[PDB]
Amino acid sequence: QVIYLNPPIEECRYKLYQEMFAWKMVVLSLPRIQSQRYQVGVHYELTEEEKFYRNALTRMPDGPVALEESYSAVMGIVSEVEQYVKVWLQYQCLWDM
Amino acid sequence: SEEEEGQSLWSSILSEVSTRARSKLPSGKNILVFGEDGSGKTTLMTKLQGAEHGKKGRGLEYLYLSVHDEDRDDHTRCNVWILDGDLYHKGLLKFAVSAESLPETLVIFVADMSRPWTVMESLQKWASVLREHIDKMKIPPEKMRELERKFVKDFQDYMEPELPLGDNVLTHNLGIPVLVVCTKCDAVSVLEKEHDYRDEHLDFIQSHLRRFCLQYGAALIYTSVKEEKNLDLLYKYIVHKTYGFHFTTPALVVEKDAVFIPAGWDNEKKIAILHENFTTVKPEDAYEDFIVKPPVRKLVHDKELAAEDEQVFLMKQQSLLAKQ
Repeated sequence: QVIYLNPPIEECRYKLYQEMFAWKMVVLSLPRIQSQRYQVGVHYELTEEEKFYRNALTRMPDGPVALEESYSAVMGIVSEVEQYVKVWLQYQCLWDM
Repeated sequence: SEEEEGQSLWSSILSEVSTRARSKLPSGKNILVFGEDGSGKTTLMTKLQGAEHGKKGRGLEYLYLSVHDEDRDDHTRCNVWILDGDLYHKGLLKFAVSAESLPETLVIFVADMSRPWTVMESLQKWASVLREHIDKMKIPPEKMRELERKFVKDFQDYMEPELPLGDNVLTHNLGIPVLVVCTKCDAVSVLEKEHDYRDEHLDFIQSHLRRFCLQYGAALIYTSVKEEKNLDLLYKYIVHKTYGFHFTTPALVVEKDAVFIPAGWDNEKKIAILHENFTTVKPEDAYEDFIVKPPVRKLVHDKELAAEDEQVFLMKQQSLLAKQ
């Protein structure tokens, strides 16, 4: 007697954000070419730059434009889904009136 | 039109009938945990959620804390919107936390033991970032004042778990609850031995963190991922703050590993009595009074191996051959 949701609309948002994070991390995960790796002397742990292009988002060629576009797209998709979900959830009055 | 008003009236009658499901949770209890990078805050919040992940790239994070309200035998999902440590990525808090949910939000602040005084400084920096983010929102100032007043009343409402205003109690009077989590508590022996953070120095740092909490008008909670210091208790406190769960935890300030004092468990004088334990370090000792950070790893800088230009050495050798 209750219009359930599997998973939550928060679930849909979290899945979408994870997908966007994976799509960005695909490019961002390219390992940095350790030029000094030919040199030796310090066996330090790899930092973010050692692991991949960590500062790539900072060094992007359009400022915060790409990140802003991605966050805006996520917000738009979530808003459309939430509006549809609210419209669907309005029918519970048709069962409990 | 009038039919729209009638359908909305039917929706209002549905909302009235929803008393059979009303007050299960305020949907939209979104808590933002800002701060500074490198603390592994994603690991802490993931441990809080009961799940496990570390693949939090740069940018926002959107973990869904599933509140288990067994008191009402219901459930809710809490939007844990966590931001990275890139101040160059500061233009992102507008996407998750907004003015509509500004009353419905709770801030946090993480801590790391390695540069804890600097972690206090970075905490202050990120809190200032949050202050600017709230400032640019620019709503009705009367509503913000009323929210601040309600928050101040709640601060006064902290009865003991068995009046006059403070000097700088909520000097950062933002008006929404703040709870700084002192993470990286598993490195206490590391601070004591390797970092040589003295016991008096550690107590001074704790007192300074409490002073910062009171300046923000907030509370502190010491915790670590491995040590499991009041993690479920932290979840209980978070539910009690936002979702309004029945708080029952009593204040515990004797130990330092999991010192999680909410508001009202210590005023300025009680903290000063705790700060009276600081003998060697001054009661007004700065953050740098026990901070250490050697410049290790000797990052490159190989003397810039290069030789003279062709024309420059040509002129020098021309003068030499004029001599020779």
